[PDB]
Amino acid sequence: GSIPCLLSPWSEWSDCSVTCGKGMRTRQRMLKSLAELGDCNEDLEQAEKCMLPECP
Repeated sequence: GSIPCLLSPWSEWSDCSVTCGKGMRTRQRMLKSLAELGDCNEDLEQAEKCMLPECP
């Protein structure tokens, strides 16, 4: 079974980069390819859009 590179699942997203108004969030993971399957150009970090409500 020629599967893609052994990578851990994406962990839960942390709090957003802003408290109110326009903003974004980010999350990361790590490789778990102990069997040295190779080395892939696959992603370990990802970003997402997340605007918070008006500033309190």
